[PDB]
Amino acid sequence: SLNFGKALEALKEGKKVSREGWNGKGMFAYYVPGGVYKSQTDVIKNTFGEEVKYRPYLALKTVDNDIATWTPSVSDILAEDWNIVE
Amino acid sequence: DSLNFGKALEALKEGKKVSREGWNGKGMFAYYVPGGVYKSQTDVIKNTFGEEVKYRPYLALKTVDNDIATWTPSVSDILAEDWNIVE
Amino acid sequence: DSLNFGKALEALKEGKKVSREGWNGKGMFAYYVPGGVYKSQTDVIKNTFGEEVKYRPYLALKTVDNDIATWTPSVSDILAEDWNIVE
Amino acid sequence: SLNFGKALEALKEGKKVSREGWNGKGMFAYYVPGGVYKSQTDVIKNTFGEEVKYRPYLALKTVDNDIATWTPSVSDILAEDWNIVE
Ligand SMILES: Nc1ncnc2c1ncn2[C@@H]1O[C@H](COP(=O)(O)OP(=O)(O)OC[C@H]2O[C@@H](n3cnc(C[C@H](N)C(=O)O)c3)[C@H](O)[C@@H]2O)[C@@H](O)[C@H]1O
Ligand SMILES: Nc1ncnc2c1ncn2[C@@H]1O[C@H](COP(=O)(O)OP(=O)(O)OC[C@H]2O[C@@H](n3cnc(C[C@H](N)C(=O)O)c3)[C@H](O)[C@@H]2O)[C@@H](O)[C@H]1O
Repeated sequence: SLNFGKALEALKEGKKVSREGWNGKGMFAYYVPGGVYKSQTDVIKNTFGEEVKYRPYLALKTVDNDIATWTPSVSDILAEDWNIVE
Repeated sequence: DSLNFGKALEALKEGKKVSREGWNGKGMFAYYVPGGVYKSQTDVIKNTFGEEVKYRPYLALKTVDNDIATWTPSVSDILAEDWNIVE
Repeated sequence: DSLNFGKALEALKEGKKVSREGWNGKGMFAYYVPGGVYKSQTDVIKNTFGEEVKYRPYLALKTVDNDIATWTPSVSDILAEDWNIVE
Repeated sequence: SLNFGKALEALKEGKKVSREGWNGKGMFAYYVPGGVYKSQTDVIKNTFGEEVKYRPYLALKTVDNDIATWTPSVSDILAEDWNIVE
């Protein structure tokens, strides 16, 4: 059972992680890289320019089996019950 | 326009851009992105997610660096009353 | 009561307890804590914060473990429409 | 300039940390331990019991010089521009 620092390194290397203390079961978080995509309308082209850079982010597979954008809570940050998920 | 977050949230859900006077970075705004469903790209993805992936709606921020971050309001964001709609 | 977060937020600011049907833990609720000002406890604290410390209002969660966590809504919390006032 | 994992260890040891990439200047975050306090009214005594345990948390000294409860953003989590603050 790892602290968040080790779970973070795991995330950045492409692994999945979860916490034993989470109330929902079978969930995991994972890293998604950033990228660039093309502005497709002049309305979007005006707001964001011709091509748009987006930052990397983290995602969570929820108990509903859909994907949420995810930010650890302070309890998640401070916990030492993280595990890498196969 | 000095809106509270409830009114900024209604604006977000209606597809408008919002920002706060009290943010330290300037020229930023947040906006809503709908959820959806994409087919799994690789067999390694299929082994974890199945054939399809449903993703929830989320919020995005156009940052001072003019790139796009995923965004969740801070507590100070949530409690503030200096929100405005951005054109 | 199937409130959106704007209505749950109004309730929080009025001093009520709120929770979500869609939370995984049960029997939890969030509530508002006002800001304030406390004198600095030690000289080491005074060297960093001065004589007084002003702290902002914040939100708290009574967890399944029945202890109190500081709390910030998730994006799913913010976008949900299954909020209720708790007695 | 550290990643968040090292900034987290610093926090847990009682140090102050900040990020070079923060828009506001002169800010820092720090760790606050948990504790117990007594329920003072029967209204509170009924809701939370006779004595209340509260978890540790993180705080931020903001540009307004007041203290906010603080959760790192995903950009904070993923950044590698953390520094310990004297
Ligand atoms: N549908 C969804 N969309 C977006 N994110 C979702 C999600 N479902 C789960 N997550 C995220 O996955 C992690 C653990 O999931 P889980 O513990 O099952 O969450 P829950 O029971 O529904 O929490 C009820 C309230 O307490 C917050 N919270 C603060 N720390 C915790 C962990 C643990 N309980 C503890 O106390 O240490 C919870 C939480 O955000 C919510 O407002 C956590 O990052 C959580 O945000
Ligand atoms: N009064 C206050 N109450 C409570 N927490 C406060 C606070 N003031 C600052 N903080 C916290 O201190 C950290 C850095 O402070 P700062 O960067 O100056 O925040 P800002 O410019 O006002 O952000 C405008 C929007 O973008 C979010 N955001 C996401 N990552 C970042 C960092 C950096 N910009 C990046 O993009 O990597 C910002 C941010 O939450 C807000 O919704 C950050 O954890 C932030 O939440």
